[PDB]
Amino acid sequence: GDVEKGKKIFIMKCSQCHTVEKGGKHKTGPNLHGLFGRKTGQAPGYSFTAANKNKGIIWGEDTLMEYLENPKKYIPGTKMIFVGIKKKEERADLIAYLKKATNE
Ligand code: MH0
Repeated sequence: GDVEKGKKIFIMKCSQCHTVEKGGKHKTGPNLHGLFGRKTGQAPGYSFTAANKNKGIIWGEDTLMEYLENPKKYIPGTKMIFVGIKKKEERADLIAYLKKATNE
């Protein structure tokens, strides 16, 4: 579960829709800008589906694991078009990379 292993998850499955670039840009999906320590569904340019706001718990290390197991069930109302990440090891490298890049 680290950054260098973890970018090889996001760049493969995710970067086709998302970015993690400082100063922000827009794609099929949001820029992840300061994702950790918050709920989303509200930002000046991002997260237009809002079950992301109403889920009662933040993005963190054991909430992204269970979201990424099956997205449309953990957030029952999202534009996240992705079925689920079968491995927990890959989810753990992915979350590690995002904690380095979203806080940067
Ligand atoms: C484009 C079809 C698409 C792919 C592929 C994709 C992969 C991954 N996502 Fe997505 N994603 C959305 C929301 C999230 C989300 C919350 C972001 C926020 O609220 O700012 C997270 C943490 C996340 N996605 C993570 C991953 C990830 C890792 C991968 C690869 C496994 C939304 C919903 C936001 C909105 O309402 O606009 C969209 C549109 C979305 C698209 C895609 N994600």
